[PDB]
Amino acid sequence: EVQLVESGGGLVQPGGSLRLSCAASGFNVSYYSIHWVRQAPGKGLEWVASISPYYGSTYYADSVKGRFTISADTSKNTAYLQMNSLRAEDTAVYYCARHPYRKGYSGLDYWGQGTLVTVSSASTKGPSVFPLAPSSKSTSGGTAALGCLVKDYFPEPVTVSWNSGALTSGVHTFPAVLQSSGLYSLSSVVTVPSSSLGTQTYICNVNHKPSNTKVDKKVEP
Amino acid sequence: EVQLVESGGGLVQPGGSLRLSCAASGFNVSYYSIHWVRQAPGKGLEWVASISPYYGSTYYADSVKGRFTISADTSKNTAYLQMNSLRAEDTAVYYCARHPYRKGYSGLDYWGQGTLVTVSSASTKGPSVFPLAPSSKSTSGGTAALGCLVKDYFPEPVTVSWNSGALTSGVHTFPAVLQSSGLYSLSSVVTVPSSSLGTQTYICNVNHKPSNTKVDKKVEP
Amino acid sequence: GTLIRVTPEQPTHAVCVLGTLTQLDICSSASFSINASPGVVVDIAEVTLTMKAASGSTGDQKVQISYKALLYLTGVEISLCADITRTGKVKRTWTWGPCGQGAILLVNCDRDNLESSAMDCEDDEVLDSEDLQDMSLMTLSTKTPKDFFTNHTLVLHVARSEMDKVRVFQATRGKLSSKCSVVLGPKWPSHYLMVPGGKHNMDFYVEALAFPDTDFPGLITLTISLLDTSNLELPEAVVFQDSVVFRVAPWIMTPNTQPPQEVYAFLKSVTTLAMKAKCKLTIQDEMEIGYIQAPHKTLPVVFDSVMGPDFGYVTRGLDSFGNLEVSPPVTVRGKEYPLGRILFGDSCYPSNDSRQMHQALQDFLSAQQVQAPVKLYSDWLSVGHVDEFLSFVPAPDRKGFRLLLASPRSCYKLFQEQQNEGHGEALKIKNILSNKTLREHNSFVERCIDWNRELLKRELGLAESDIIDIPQLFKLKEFSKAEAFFPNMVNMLVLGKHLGIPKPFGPVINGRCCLEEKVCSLLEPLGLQCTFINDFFGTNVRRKPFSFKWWNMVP
Amino acid sequence: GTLIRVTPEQPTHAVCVLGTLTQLDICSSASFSINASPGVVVDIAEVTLTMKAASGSTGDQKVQISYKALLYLTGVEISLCADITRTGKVKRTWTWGPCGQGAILLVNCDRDNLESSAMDCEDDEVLDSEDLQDMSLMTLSTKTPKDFFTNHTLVLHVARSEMDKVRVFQATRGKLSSKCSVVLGPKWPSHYLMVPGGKHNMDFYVEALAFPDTDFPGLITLTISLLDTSNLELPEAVVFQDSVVFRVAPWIMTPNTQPPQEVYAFLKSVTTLAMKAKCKLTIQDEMEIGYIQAPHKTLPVVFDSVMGPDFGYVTRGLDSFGNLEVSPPVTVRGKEYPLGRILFGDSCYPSNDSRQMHQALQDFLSAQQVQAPVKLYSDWLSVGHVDEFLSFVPAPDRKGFRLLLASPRSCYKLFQEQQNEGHGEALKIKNILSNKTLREHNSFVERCIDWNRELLKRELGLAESDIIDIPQLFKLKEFSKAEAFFPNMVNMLVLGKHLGIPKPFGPVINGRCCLEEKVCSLLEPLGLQCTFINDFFGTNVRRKPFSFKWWNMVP
Amino acid sequence: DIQMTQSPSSLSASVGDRVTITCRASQSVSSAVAWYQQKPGKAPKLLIYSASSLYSGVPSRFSGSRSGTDFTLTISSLQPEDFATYYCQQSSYLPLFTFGQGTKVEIKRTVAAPSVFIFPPSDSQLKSGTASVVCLLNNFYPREAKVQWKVDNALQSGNSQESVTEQDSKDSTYSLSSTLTLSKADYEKHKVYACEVTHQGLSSPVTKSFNRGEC
Amino acid sequence: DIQMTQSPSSLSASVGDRVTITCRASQSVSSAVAWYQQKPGKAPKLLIYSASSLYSGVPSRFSGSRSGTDFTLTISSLQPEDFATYYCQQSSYLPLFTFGQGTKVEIKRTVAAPSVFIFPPSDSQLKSGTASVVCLLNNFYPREAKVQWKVDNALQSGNSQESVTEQDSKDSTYSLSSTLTLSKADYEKHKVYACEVTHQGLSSPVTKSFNRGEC
Ligand SMILES: [Ca+2]
Ligand SMILES: [Ca+2]
Ligand SMILES: [Ca+2]
Ligand SMILES: [Ca+2]
Ligand SMILES: [Ca+2]
Ligand SMILES: [Ca+2]
Ligand SMILES: [Ca+2]
Ligand SMILES: [Ca+2]
Repeated sequence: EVQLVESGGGLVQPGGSLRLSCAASGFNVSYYSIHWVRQAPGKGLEWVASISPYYGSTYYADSVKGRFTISADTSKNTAYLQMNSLRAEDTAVYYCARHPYRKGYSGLDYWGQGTLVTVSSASTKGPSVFPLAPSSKSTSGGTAALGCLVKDYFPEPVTVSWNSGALTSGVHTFPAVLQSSGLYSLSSVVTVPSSSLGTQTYICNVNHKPSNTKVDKKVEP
Repeated sequence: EVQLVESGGGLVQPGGSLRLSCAASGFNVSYYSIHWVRQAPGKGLEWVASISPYYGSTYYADSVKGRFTISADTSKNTAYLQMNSLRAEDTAVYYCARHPYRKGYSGLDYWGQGTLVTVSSASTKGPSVFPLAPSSKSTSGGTAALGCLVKDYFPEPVTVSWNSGALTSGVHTFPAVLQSSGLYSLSSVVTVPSSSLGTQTYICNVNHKPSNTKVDKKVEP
Repeated sequence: GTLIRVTPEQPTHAVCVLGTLTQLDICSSASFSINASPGVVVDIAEVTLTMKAASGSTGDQKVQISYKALLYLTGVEISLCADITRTGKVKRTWTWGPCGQGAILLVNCDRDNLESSAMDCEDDEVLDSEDLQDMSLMTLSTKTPKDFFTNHTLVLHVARSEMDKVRVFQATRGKLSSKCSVVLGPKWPSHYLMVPGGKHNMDFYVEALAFPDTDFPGLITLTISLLDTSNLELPEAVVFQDSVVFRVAPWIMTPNTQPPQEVYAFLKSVTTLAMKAKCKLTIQDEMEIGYIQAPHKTLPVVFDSVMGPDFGYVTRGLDSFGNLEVSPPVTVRGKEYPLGRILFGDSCYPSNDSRQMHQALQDFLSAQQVQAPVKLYSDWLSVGHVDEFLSFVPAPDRKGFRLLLASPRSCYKLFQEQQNEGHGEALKIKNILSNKTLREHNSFVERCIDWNRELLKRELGLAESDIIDIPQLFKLKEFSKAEAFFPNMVNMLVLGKHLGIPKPFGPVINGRCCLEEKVCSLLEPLGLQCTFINDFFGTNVRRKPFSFKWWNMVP
Repeated sequence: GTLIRVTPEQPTHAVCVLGTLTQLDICSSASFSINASPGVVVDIAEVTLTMKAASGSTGDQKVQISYKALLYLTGVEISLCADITRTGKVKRTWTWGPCGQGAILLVNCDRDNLESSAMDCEDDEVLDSEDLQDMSLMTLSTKTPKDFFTNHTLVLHVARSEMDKVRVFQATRGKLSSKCSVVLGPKWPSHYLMVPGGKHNMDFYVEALAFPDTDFPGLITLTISLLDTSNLELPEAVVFQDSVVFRVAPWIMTPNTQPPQEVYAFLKSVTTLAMKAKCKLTIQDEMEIGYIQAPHKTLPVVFDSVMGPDFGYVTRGLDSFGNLEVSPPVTVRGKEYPLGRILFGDSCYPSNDSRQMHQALQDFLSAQQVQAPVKLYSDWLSVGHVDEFLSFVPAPDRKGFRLLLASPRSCYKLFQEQQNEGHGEALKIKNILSNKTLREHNSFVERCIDWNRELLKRELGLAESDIIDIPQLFKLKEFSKAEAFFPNMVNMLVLGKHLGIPKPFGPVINGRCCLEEKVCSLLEPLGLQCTFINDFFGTNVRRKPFSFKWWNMVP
Repeated sequence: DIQMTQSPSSLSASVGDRVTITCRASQSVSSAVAWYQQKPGKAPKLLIYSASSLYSGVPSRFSGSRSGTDFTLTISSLQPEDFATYYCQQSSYLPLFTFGQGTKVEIKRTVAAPSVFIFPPSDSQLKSGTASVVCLLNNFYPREAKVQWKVDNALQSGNSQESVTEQDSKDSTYSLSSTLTLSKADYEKHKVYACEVTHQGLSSPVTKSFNRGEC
Repeated sequence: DIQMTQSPSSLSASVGDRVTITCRASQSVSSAVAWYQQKPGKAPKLLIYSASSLYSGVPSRFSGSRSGTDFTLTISSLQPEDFATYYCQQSSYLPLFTFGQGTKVEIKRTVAAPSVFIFPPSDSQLKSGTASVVCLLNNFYPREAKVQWKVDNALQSGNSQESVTEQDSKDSTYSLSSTLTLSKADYEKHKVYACEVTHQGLSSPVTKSFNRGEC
């Protein structure tokens, strides 16, 4: 069977460099064209570059011409992509895909799992959690909204649960939004019968593994 | 008027090197072929080498091919001959001559004065003078022969006179002969009335300037 | 051509390309009959198969053999055009003359994008639709079944040995530019093309990257390979090839007999001449301005021993361009030279102190056989330049031109006639005619120019009546080389029928210089207008390209 | 030609060389009459002067002009021969064919003096009279007044750009060697000659120092200048020139259809073949043995991708000489190739991992236009060599030869016929016919060899009846390149009509191998004697040079 | 460099319906197109490798077409597994590809009014020098909503972020989080805070508000 | 490499006579020859620059000729200034010249018997370990002479040197010096020393002798 496995991802500084690799199994890369496709968070697909080791040609998208270099090793059955002068706009998941041009079609059949490349000056930093206590300002009908803010953290992801997973009903955890500061901020909220306030436990558990930070925050009036 | 003046001569060791030069006046050497001709002591003329600065060609005799190199400088109006790996057989006077090939003839019109090149392991050494006293063994008719040997000297020349030049009649000084030792030996003799023996002065004056040696030797029974 | 296997062992299949005649292998496996389906034509001489039109499906037609055996046929159209007849937009090897064939390239040596100082052929991009007018267009025409390319592929390539002489671009949007990518070039000699099924036409733009030279004959060949890809674990086989041959247009020089277009530049006299000649006068060193021509466009090119939108620049390089000139068109012992011959000066035989034009320039000019070179004797001059004794002007009669030589004999005859009429005191004539050293220096020069008179009339097909002897004296310097005695009246500025001649300051009789009256009496009868310029001695003149097309010559 | 001044101002004098027509300048200084003395002939068309014989004194003949003026004439004979008609000892430019003209040189690439390992053209000396048989002789013939050379000199020279391609020796003692000195060579392009007055003949020996290549067209020109030296303080002028043009003989290869001469070398079978073929068998790597030919001598030459008295050596260099072969003489669409064509293998289109013969070898072989090259497809083989599938043998009938190809189709047909007759157990035939992987590997090879069948019959002017299909199977290796399944029966040793064929070890029926019986049934009807050699796979064979002279071809 | 536009940017249907996605090229590409499907957290999967023709292993529900420069994907009998983001790929001669903007296919349901909540900044955040005012829009449909911040009648711009959840797997609604980010000083300057919400499901605009310091 | 022989090696005449010098080449050189004259201590002077033709400034007494490969110089009315060594020069195409052996022209006179003298080694030389025995041949004509050393009837070879003077300007005779070089030990070994002289002018051989130690 055919498999593509990407590696070489991680976090880098603006103006720096990074090399990606993708190991092939089930076929010999010398008989296929290899493509890289970029997808920024919340955006669509952007074609980056292609190489055809059988002919030795390379092509690049206008957005990376003069910075990116693509290459391949037919003895290691592996493709490479060398990045230089990276900017914040280059943050995205990079996919490696096979193009079997010998079959007469232009579509890309086998794709890898993708590797995330992040370009930022932000340091590793634990979240600051702030309770959103329930009150008459969050009450509607027979229920009340409450939650936690998990602000000023880096890098992604943060995993949030309530009562250590005991409370999942009515719980909505939002995707985080990148702030202009370079840190991420998310909210996590739950809607509960108001008859439960002050009796039911509402502790949010925020886990940010990159900084070994665990915050247990009780939310109450 | 046309003149050729040779220089660069002297005494060298076997296996060594020496460069000759010849300065031209009255003509521009770039329009003539320049020849070198060798004459060993007591021998005839041997052609050595030629150069034609207008065409850049050089030619050498079989006896010097691979050792001798000929060249010329058209800005200094001077010809050169570079010798290498010299042997005792290369001892001779070297003449420089002009060949006006533009006039249609092969003969050499203007010649220089010549410069002596000597190849020998012999050191500078003063003569040992030995009288040849007159006796009944050198008497014939009314006269007697007497003389001096001037043996084991180097280099040439030695000038010999009798009674400081007062006695020149009947005096014969011979050219010197090179000995297998590397030194020269000559004889100088005079024939005198035998009636003069023991009364007339017979002192030979041997002058060998290279060693600052002057020998006044009285020849008598 | 291509052999097709036919056998009773099992049914077979083959692809035939329209215009190609193929052979059927029937006698190798079993007196027989051939039953061909509609649209299939088979002749016997030895069995030759051909098809009338491309198929819409795999195995559309078949041929049955009865002695039984069965062969299936698929017809396709695959061809590459590239302007083979030399007219443009036309839609074997390269040949010369009005009855020949073969495509032509221009070297992309101009600068159409004004945002950069680089030459257009130095990069791997087409940055503007104007640069496409300097490139040769070729169309790849195909017609196949909709599913044909699932077992086949097409590869375009250039021979490895010439991959740095040509670059081929993808014509996205056809006649328009859309930041075209590279198909072939110095970074790789071959590439596959994703050709879909059905009837399609793809355009390519081909440019030359270099001029002809010692190691480059001028021909470039582009070939398309059709490969059989039907077995994915088995190496690909070639089943059909087709190709076109291009020649790179050579650099051509313009002589003094071609009508002028513009002058780059005393200026009061040049402006007066530019106005009478109806030329554009504008504001560099001396350079030779020529051109390269192809059926679709003509481009001016500068030769340097500076670039503009359609103003080309080429180098390929101690004697400067005063030593390189061109004759008018000639016929030499029955052979025609529609573009003339290229004249340059050197030594009559090499020596240890002689001069000659550098071999790289002789090889570059000789590598472009449309204008044959001629060797002239110029090493006798202090500067060694042809323009010091030889120049050309137009003429309305038999030949169409005159060859002008410096003549010490014409000046001495003119001075002796003035002396005979009693003008020996004019400035003096008596002091020039009595100077034995000056006469002997000119006697050497007379034999030198007369040697060139023989070389010029032998190589250029001329008569003595085609040559004018203009009075000019010479003296030898401290290094024995010739220099002009008085301002050179042969090395003039020619703008059609108007001549910008350096002014002499010789003897004057009745208000006119004797040298100016003699020159006028030789040139004005031809319709040429003579003006004498004070202190004549960075001027360049561009002439109109030849009306004759260089690819119709047979070198 | 050369212009002579005539004037009433003072008497003049000129030198005329026999065979040259000169012009008289009469109308420039003063309707006139010409009075020529005996032996002087003058025609009017424009006054042309010629002389019947050389003078014994200065000013021997004169011409009087009456309108008065007086011209003195001295006649001389100056000419250089150099074997212009191509027959030897004969006593304009170079041209091709039986109706052309021009001299020929050999490259002095043998080793006639056995006291040194150096090549004869590498030094500046002729050490033996035998080395003179490898050099082209030219005679300088002169006749002048006894005092003529007191005001004149002759200079022999070669163009500076080709001075390292030729060396010219002084022929002291004529046909004999006497340690000859150098007149021209790599150390200087020109030299003066001390020619005496009266009737004389001087001999020169001219040798080539290099073979034709990308930067060397093969032509060398030697010119003699006559200079006027009459004024010793005035620079010398040229008054007459004459020259001869040589071409350097190209390297020519011998195909399998040329009669053999000697074999360098299992040996029991080679000795048996050498005896039946009447050849010399003696005791190196694989090299291609060819020759160079001139009207005066033919020399064998070895081409290396070793020297003897008349056994030449040339280099000019990852595919070895198993990939370089030669066809017999052919006619291609009306064009004749009297010496055949040179065949070498490479890739069908270049890629990032393909193979080809190094460009220096393609340029060297293409630079010698007497045997045109052909490109064949061989990169599909594990070694990439032409000799693996293609070979030639003699034939007595129409064509004079046969083209032999490997054919997997011929072997599978032979095995299926044995299987149909009940021999499937022979070693097995049933295990080969049932192997689907082996059949698919051979299907790829069938298309590869069939592509070469088309290239060979298109470029060599052949019919299908001129080609024999010899049974041979192939398998693909771990790198997907083709290798032989059983010993190669096409890559055989050819000595006239006797064939040294590698022995197969395939299925045997009634005491004979089926592969040997099939090969015999294809080759023995042509008169060819087949012997099968055990363990066939440093052997070289020298063939007789062509009877056709290469300078009579028109490339 | 041929450009393309893909539309509609958002599609909706129930299970069993028929939907189409289209894209327009500015110039013809001679049928050189492909179609892909993507689910959150997965690499794109190839459906169509050339105009019309379906990739091996894809359900028969998918088929493509061309009319001039307009290309279409048709999905018949739409199944729960077909609700994903789709992309149009434009290709040509040589390996250089261009992607469209992409289109999301979501699940059709009855319009639902959002539940609007507001929270003041807590003391723990205010003590650090920052303040966030939170406005929640819980459980509404469709996804598009208009939320504005109006503090003491002064409309804010540039300091309000939004995040929206994926469509709920149980009731097909969306939740939207709207947060107003202020410094401690900019917060103290003002008294009356309000989050005004307009949505298709509200018969009239709904605003929640609070006064700083009054809790 | 064409070789040549010049002869006679010695010529003699009185003032006013006619003499010729010849040289043979092994192969023809198409008249490429020259003639030179040399006096002791001077460079060679050019007389003839090609076969026959005379160099400017040379007296009319000199002229050359050729017959096949044999070249000749003729000197008419021979003057005192013409008595010198002459050389034949062979030349060809290119500047490569070959010279002959050379010939000396001397003055003719009546044959004169040599005066023969012998000297024993002096004590001053013997004390240093060497000994020279001197034999003089004074004032004889012609130049050629036969001188041999015979010590105790044992003829010597290899240890005898000879030197000959130039022709005397006053009486045209020659003097010859013959010296026998011995070590002190080789001298003591022998008793009777003799110098034997044979010459055209001696009616009988003349020998001078001495006995070691008897003075
Ligand atoms: Ca460009
Ligand atoms: Ca351009
Ligand atoms: Ca342009
Ligand atoms: Ca010019
Ligand atoms: Ca040699
Ligand atoms: Ca030889
Ligand atoms: Ca030989
Ligand atoms: Ca071979």
